[PDB]
Amino acid sequence: NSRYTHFLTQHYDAKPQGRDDRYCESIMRRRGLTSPCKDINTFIHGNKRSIKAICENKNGNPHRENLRISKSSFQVTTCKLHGGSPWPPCQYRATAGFRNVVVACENGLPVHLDGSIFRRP
Repeated sequence: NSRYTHFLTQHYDAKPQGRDDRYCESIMRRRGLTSPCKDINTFIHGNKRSIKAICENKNGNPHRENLRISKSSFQVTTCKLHGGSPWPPCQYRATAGFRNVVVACENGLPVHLDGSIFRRP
């Protein structure tokens, strides 16, 4: 459904190239997260099959109040907004990582990504 589809749009990029600052600034614009500029957004890479499986016990475990945490690790890239304005141009700093992720599932589909685990304040 629509929520799973939207999840894939702001949080999934199967095969990115260099996961650098330029990559971030480009995929953020591409996925329309630049008006206003999202403060931080993480993309998961890899195959969708593994992401959907986090909703089942095959690749996930219950987490906190109503989330699921993946068993396998995923390659990810977090784009963090740099600068004092929430309006384009949006400059982003990229951080490539590799760990498990936390999502919320709806009818067996990931519909939300808990991005808190990617922001080290």
